[PDB]
Amino acid sequence: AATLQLGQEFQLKQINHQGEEEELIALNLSEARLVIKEALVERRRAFKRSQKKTREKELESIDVLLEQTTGGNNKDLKNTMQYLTNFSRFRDQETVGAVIQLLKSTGLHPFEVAQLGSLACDTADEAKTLIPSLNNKISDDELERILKELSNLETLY
Amino acid sequence: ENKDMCPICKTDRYLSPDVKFLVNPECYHRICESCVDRIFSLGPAQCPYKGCDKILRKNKFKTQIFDDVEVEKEVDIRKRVFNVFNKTIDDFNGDLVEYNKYLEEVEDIIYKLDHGIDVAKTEEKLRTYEELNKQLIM
Amino acid sequence: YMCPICLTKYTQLEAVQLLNFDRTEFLCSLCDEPLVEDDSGKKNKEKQDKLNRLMDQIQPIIDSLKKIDDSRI
Amino acid sequence: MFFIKDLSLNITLHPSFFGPRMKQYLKTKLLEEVEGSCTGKFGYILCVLDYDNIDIQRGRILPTDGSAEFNVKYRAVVFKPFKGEVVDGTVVSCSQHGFEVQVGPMKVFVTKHLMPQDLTFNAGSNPPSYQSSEDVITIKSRIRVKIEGCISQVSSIHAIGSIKEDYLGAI
Amino acid sequence: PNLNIVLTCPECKVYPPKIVERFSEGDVVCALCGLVLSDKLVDTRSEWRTFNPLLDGNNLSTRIGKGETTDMRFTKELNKAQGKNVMDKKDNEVQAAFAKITMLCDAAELPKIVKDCAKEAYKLCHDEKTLKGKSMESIMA
Ligand SMILES: [Zn+2]
Ligand SMILES: [Zn+2]
Ligand SMILES: [Zn+2]
Ligand SMILES: [Zn+2]
Repeated sequence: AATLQLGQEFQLKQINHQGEEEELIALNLSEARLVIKEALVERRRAFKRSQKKTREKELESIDVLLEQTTGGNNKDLKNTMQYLTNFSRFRDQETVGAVIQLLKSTGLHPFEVAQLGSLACDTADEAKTLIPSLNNKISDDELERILKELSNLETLY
Repeated sequence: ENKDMCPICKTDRYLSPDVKFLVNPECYHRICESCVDRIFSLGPAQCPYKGCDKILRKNKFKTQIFDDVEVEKEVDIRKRVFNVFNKTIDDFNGDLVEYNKYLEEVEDIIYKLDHGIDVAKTEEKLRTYEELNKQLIM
Repeated sequence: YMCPICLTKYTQLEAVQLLNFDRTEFLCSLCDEPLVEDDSGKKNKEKQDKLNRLMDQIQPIIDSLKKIDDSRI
Repeated sequence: MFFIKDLSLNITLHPSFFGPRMKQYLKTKLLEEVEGSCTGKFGYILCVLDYDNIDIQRGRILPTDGSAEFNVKYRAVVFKPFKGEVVDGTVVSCSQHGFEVQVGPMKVFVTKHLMPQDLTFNAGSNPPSYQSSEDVITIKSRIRVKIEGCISQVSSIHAIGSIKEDYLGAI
Repeated sequence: PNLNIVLTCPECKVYPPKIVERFSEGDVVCALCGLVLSDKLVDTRSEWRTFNPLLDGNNLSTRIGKGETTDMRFTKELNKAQGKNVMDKKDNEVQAAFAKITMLCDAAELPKIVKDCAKEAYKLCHDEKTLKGKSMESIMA
């Protein structure tokens, strides 16, 4: 539920594959946009490694490129992406990493800031409307100062 | 009265008559809170006050608590007329006959409004209010 | 909702889980046979009249009771 | 929602695939049945990272079918929905009981009993779409959607949202 | 919904079921095509070899008694009580007429067959306002 009650496989307290703890890992669909294309680009040059022995057109040009590097049955993925670019308004990766620098220097729940990273909010109650869970944990002026930062941080392409 | 206070609760004087029996300025009717609220909440539907079909409006009701509705109409009519004819000359220079006669004319529409004889002069009174309202705007 | 064939009750949500992209209407899990809506607010109206009827019956009773309540006799 | 995660898998090798490039087939079998598939316990496995450091640690032979098997401890990404959070989406399909938001890989259909009262259906629209006091919930419309019921069965999810609260609607 | 199973060949689908039954090894085989369909065919015969519902119909009860590890009190309570749950059924007037004709068909030696029919018809009507009593005897006659 919205009430920051995600399952046990989605608690904060989760283990690495090498048996060791970590805060949960949760992105906005804009940063989570970025890692896939680069990571699947790892696969594709690597697919072509062992084989050695404005934006949206950039977007789908790759979503064919990783398509043909993948098996093809995954048109749904390039749905997920095509959903993103419409609803993923972040670019210029460091900003997003620095956006998080701001969003994490709070000690907020990543689910929230990632959800904050997922949303084109403007103001306090809006943010608290869209996410109830950001209604009271903090003082909204922080949320507010962030939002105008966030609202003009918006990289419009 | 004690036998007609609502379509639902017509006998309400000894049923704790603390809930409000509103006249919609267009109902002139005894509507217990249950029905009047039920109505303006859904909206301007009729208060089913004893076969009534007149629209108990949305939240535009006024307060009239059992004031002899012949008076409630006579009171509701006079104020709007005395507001439509608000100060049409009554103290322009200090006259007592004409102002009082204009006053004697003022509530004569209200007495006609509280009566509505064969209504064709009450309509003429309404045109005077539009003329009075038109004069008020200028 | 319900099903009117195997007569098991249904709803919006459990069944929209069961909607299929090739279908407009919710089939049944059990009989594989589409559903129907179910409820009726009529009973609330039926209950509204009963409270209306009971208050009419109880007014002279609560007239006398309060009238008795003056001296607690 | 989008989270990133560690998942273990127990995969089985029928023995004819004991050519030494099994590992690639392990890396094959892993990839070609993890991407784009689904769980009910973590949702949509969208994609997989760290293909070069793949845990293929150890393996065992089952007393029947003789088939060796392994536990491949691997990190990927997961689409995992919950209830109550707003999320945008562009609709794709309209029917009578509401409309079908293409949310990422999911198509959340919202109910007319989840639409508020201002917005109704004009079937006379083409593409059939919803005309409100202020804006139109078309198919291509980007809508701000909160989740209400998000039914996740193992290998199968479907979800329900409504705009009936504020800063919602067509965007 | 009828909750049924129609048995059918998946590799023929040719026809209503034209198969054969391999009891003695427990399978049904697609007589035409040669494929088994089902397996572990349970005994359907040795089942009964061990051991009045046309009359009594659906109700269940039992004949019971005293034990070796018992005293006459528990003998007596299950003598009186197993008379206390017979009024739940008019079937005392159902059972007893049986017991009546049971006694009687015996007394004049009648075979098993006469009795059962003469039982069976007694289930058939057993009553009507038309019959309305009628002595409870001339009917049994
Ligand atoms: Zn009333
Ligand atoms: Zn009225
Ligand atoms: Zn059914
Ligand atoms: Zn066959």
